[PDB]
Amino acid sequence: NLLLQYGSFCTQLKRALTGIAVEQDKNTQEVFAQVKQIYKTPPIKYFGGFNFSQILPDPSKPSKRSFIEDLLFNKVTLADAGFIKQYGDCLGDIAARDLICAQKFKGLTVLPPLLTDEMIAQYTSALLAGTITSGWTFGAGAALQIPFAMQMAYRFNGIGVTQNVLYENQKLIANQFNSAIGKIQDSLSSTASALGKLQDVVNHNAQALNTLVKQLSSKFGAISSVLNDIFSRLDKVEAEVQIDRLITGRLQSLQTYVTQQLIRAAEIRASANLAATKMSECVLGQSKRVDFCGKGYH
Amino acid sequence: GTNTSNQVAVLYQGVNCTEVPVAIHADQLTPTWRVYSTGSNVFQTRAGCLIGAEYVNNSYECDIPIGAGICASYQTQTKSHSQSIIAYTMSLGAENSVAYSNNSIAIPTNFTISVTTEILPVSMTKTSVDCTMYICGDSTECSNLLLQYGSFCTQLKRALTGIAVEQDKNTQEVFAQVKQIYKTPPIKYFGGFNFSQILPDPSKPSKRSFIEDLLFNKVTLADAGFIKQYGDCLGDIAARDL
Amino acid sequence: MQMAYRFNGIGVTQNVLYENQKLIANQFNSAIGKIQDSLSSTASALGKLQDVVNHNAQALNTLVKQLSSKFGAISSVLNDIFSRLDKVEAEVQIDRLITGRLQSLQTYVTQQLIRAAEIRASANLAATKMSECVLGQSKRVDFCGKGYHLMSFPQSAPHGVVFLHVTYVPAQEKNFTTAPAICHDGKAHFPREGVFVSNGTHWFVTQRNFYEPQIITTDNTFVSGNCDVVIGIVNNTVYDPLQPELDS
Amino acid sequence: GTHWFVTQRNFYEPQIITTDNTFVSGNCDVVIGIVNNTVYDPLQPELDS
Ligand SMILES: *[C@@H]1O[C@H](CO)[C@@H](O[C@@H]2O[C@H](CO)[C@@H](O[C@@H]3O[C@H](CO[C@H]4O[C@H](CO)[C@@H](O)[C@H](O)[C@@H]4O)[C@@H](O)[C@H](O[C@H]4O[C@H](CO)[C@@H](O)[C@H](O)[C@@H]4O)[C@@H]3O)[C@H](O)[C@H]2NC(C)=O)[C@H](O)[C@H]1NC(C)=O
Ligand SMILES: *[C@@H]1O[C@H](CO)[C@@H](O[C@@H]2O[C@H](CO)[C@@H](O[C@@H]3O[C@H](CO)[C@@H](O)[C@H](O[C@H]4O[C@H](CO)[C@@H](O)[C@H](O)[C@@H]4O)[C@@H]3O)[C@H](O)[C@H]2NC(C)=O)[C@H](O)[C@H]1NC(C)=O
Ligand SMILES: *[C@@H]1O[C@H](CO)[C@@H](O[C@@H]2O[C@H](CO)[C@@H](O[C@@H]3O[C@H](CO)[C@@H](O)[C@H](O)[C@@H]3O)[C@H](O)[C@H]2NC(C)=O)[C@H](O)[C@H]1NC(C)=O
Ligand SMILES: *[C@@H]1O[C@H](CO)[C@@H](O[C@@H]2O[C@H](CO)[C@@H](O)[C@H](O)[C@H]2NC(C)=O)[C@H](O)[C@H]1NC(C)=O
Ligand SMILES: *[C@@H]1O[C@H](CO)[C@@H](O)[C@H](O)[C@H]1NC(C)=O
Ligand SMILES: *[C@@H]1O[C@H](CO)[C@@H](O)[C@H](O)[C@H]1NC(C)=O
Ligand SMILES: *[C@@H]1O[C@H](CO)[C@@H](O)[C@H](O)[C@H]1NC(C)=O
Ligand SMILES: *[C@@H]1O[C@H](CO)[C@@H](O)[C@H](O)[C@H]1NC(C)=O
Ligand SMILES: *[C@@H]1O[C@H](CO)[C@@H](O)[C@H](O)[C@H]1NC(C)=O
Ligand SMILES: *[C@@H]1O[C@H](CO)[C@@H](O)[C@H](O)[C@H]1NC(C)=O
Ligand SMILES: *[C@@H]1O[C@H](CO)[C@@H](O)[C@H](O)[C@H]1NC(C)=O
Ligand SMILES: *[C@@H]1O[C@H](CO)[C@@H](O)[C@H](O)[C@H]1NC(C)=O
Repeated sequence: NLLLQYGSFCTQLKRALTGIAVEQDKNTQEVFAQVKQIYKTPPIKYFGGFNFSQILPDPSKPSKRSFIEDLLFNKVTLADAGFIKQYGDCLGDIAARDLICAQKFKGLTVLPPLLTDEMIAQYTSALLAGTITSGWTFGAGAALQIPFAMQMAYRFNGIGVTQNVLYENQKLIANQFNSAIGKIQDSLSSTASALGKLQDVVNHNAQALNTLVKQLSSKFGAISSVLNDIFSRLDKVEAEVQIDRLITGRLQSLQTYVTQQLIRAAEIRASANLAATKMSECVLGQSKRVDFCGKGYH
Repeated sequence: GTNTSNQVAVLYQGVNCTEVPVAIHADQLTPTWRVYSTGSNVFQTRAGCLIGAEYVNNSYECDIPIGAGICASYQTQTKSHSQSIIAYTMSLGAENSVAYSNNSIAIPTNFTISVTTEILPVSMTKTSVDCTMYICGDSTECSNLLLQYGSFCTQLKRALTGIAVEQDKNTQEVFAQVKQIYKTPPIKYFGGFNFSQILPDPSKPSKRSFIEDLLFNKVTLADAGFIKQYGDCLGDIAARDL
Repeated sequence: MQMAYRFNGIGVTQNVLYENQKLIANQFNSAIGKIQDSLSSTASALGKLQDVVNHNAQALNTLVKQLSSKFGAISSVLNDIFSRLDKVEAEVQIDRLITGRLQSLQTYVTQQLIRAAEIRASANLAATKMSECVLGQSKRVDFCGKGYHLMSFPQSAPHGVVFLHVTYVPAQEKNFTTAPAICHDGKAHFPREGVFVSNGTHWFVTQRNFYEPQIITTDNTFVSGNCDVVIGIVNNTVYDPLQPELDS
Repeated sequence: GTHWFVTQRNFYEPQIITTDNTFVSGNCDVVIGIVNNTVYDPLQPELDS
């Protein structure tokens, strides 16, 4: 009843966070959902001597992710952070704080994403199958099948090297590609700090919520941070002026959290637009821009 | 939409569907609330319990995004006729398989010309705030107290002025890329191509094209009162404009 | 001639335009008519600009409603605090109102700054699309429409710009048997600006984006050595155009 | 150091300098740093056969 005198602050904070939550799904739809049809790889995996077994999906896993995608998911130590269940377990006999149930008890929930990781893996599988079996032709319209050796001849003719270099050195190029994929596997199985960019995205969103939870113990100049103690120990003449400080401080902390989330959402949206550009121009085609996709001639 | 129907599904986030009448204290609630926890048409999504939507094994495009791959839609042809809210797992797209072979290629024998539309915002509305009139509103003692609070109003007006200059800079950067105003020859024949729908029309008072007229009619831009509004605001009218 | 240049930009020979000019003009006019029908029938496609209106009308209305809040004071009407209370108590009650209204106005300014940054990013993208696709022909994939880009036309719009991207999309596919090279007289022959294709028995060389079969000669093929190194090489005859001149 | 060839830029592959891979533009006076070498003609021994 005291909070109703303030009014439309809570509604616009809810609208801002709802806009951010819709924008995350929009970013994930923009980056991955670029292909119209879910292509699948042929059952025979002889692509001109090139070995794609470590990036193509693995049917042995329950979730159809590749080997390198499994390493990438294992290196990021993402916590629970909601996204599944997280109620009833808090009512259950864990008998611990758990750092997530306290936010759920305090009105701070975490919504799950619209696209699950199986569906993102199916998008990446479709993009990989289209790139392998059709080159850039599936980005401009219907997919046109082409052998991978002549696709590599197209890729060499793009960068200014005649295609006779490829057909005289095809086995050596295939061996170098397989060695580079093996070096990627050796790089991802030892250094867990390579994926620090995504770990910062996890850590900032955990840390801001922990700060917002821990800010409720502050008094903001009042006699107590406990809400019921001011009501019980004082009458209505000065309890309202003591709890107005608490309401002002908590509302200002909520506004600070929403402002920082808006700035971080703008930064994440810029990075997602860059990722969508790199998917459109380098996966679905060949890029002539210098240092846009890897050092050297792309 | 309430223009269509009043039927509503309810999502309890994170809650087990058996714990739904425990999570909300539905004994104390009205019987109109009790039909949205009764156990009749209840599904458990990864986000929690969804009550009032019928799960369908088909897959469609996402109409109303619930979450975790689950979407919902108001379907007309559900059951015998009986329009109702259905829930499903959203469909990624049509399934395809490229016929790869080591000596087979596919070459097009024809083409088509596609003209598509891309829409981009450029500038927004330039606003200005009188801080003394907003805070006090014709109160002299309030202004005398507000003078003690420092230079907040000056930096707020500075920020709004910077935004208002930036909008004009955005419009100048986007549209004024050419130094000379070229015009077409009076004979509008270009290789058999037709540009009569994008070239300017001198019949209109504002020399815009047909498609530009459609784009200006489609967006319901408010007049925003930057053209001589106060003569209207003086006159007492029954419909107070915003 | 301009559209022939735009076809040579995307890797199609220019005569493909000159033998099919009327069909391309008819397809362009039909697509322009379909754009007019799509804009006259559906209004939600302009929604990206409509929110630009709405966010500048929803916020200000919100800024009106914050004058109804008391912020812990006895009244939201400012003159009643002066006319009902003594001066010290009036200043105590009006400090809360001044602080609350100042905080609400600062919140509005911060939201306007963030929205202005987003609009500036969109305007920079629109200026890039005006520079690269209207004033030239872009080779970037999916930057200006799906397919191989030919032209773009700008149109103004309320608080924004609308690009009509004219692009080329291949339509009617056909299977062919192919080979990387043809080893004739012990010499491997590679195509210059085409691919080797076959229809059962005869081998031709085509451009990649359009089916135009041609007789494989020495003008459109080059020799890089013996056929042992190449994998998938086949045997055929490469015609010499200078050979009938050797008979005379 | 002995003979002159023409290659592609991004990979070493020497070829005999003929009229098929070179083009003619003007005289020898204006270009700075020009050298002397014999440009082979393939059609001349074929016509004399
Ligand atoms: C590459 O692709 C382009 C387009 O993608 C093709 O160009 C079209 O080709 C078709 C068929 O060759 C043409 O269609 C023909 O159009 C004639 C005139 O159509 C006008 O008039 C009729 C009424 O009479 C209208 O309904 C119509 O909308 C047009 O306004 C028709 O008279 C033809 O009909 C005859 O054939 C059909 C079967 O196709 C029979 O059913 C009929 O009874 C009749 O005998 C026919 O429909 C079309 O005009 C071409 N242009 C365009 C812009 O679409 C290229 O042919 C293609 N190239 C290759 C090599 O495949
Ligand atoms: C390039 O495209 C333009 C636009 O399609 C085309 O110009 C002509 O545009 C007008 C409208 O801008 C089209 O409409 C007709 O205009 C004539 C003018 O004499 C009228 O007589 C027509 O009226 C008939 O149809 C009405 C439909 O409601 C009836 O109510 C009426 O009684 C008449 O029956 C009609 O309004 C006109 O069709 C086009 N012209 C053509 C040939 O399509 C221009 O010609 C195109 N240029 C090229 C090179 O393709
Ligand atoms: C070019 O050649 C390829 C391979 O020869 C053709 O692809 C194959 O086309 C056939 C006939 O359409 C497909 O068979 C059908 O498949 C569908 C979907 O599974 C099935 O429902 C039908 O009952 C029928 O069996 C076949 O799947 C397809 N792919 C393969 C790998 O064989 C292609 O159509 C040819 N294209 C042209 C333009 O000639
Ligand atoms: C492609 O690479 C994978 C490994 O990246 C190869 O799989 C290995 O095959 C050897 C065969 O002697 C086994 O000993 C390994 O245990 C396999 N490793 C894994 C991870 O499965 C595969 O053989 C390669 N394919 C080709 C065609 O060379
Ligand atoms: C609650 O839901 C989870 C799935 O989200 C399920 O694993 C669990 O068994 C459910 N608990 C009960 C008591 O039904
Ligand atoms: C969907 O499929 C499952 C398993 O086949 C079945 O139990 C369920 O009744 C089906 N639901 C509908 C609406 O068909
Ligand atoms: C090409 O594919 C066919 C079909 O599987 C196979 O028999 C043949 O051995 C392949 N060619 C090479 C060089 O592997
Ligand atoms: C070009 O030729 C067409 C007829 O082919 C004629 O109508 C037109 O007036 C000529 N001039 C121009 C500038 O289009
Ligand atoms: C302001 O005065 C000008 C001068 O005649 C007039 O044209 C205009 O309509 C007036 N505006 C209003 C709102 O009365
Ligand atoms: C292949 O196409 C050429 C070009 O017209 C034709 O002369 C030849 O007969 C065709 N071969 C077969 C087997 O159809
Ligand atoms: C092509 O000709 C050579 C030389 O006669 C022969 O050795 C070879 O088997 C032939 N066939 C091929 C390369 O398919
Ligand atoms: C090339 O030959 C001409 C004519 O014999 C001579 O004048 C010139 O000096 C020569 N240049 C070089 C670099 O040998």
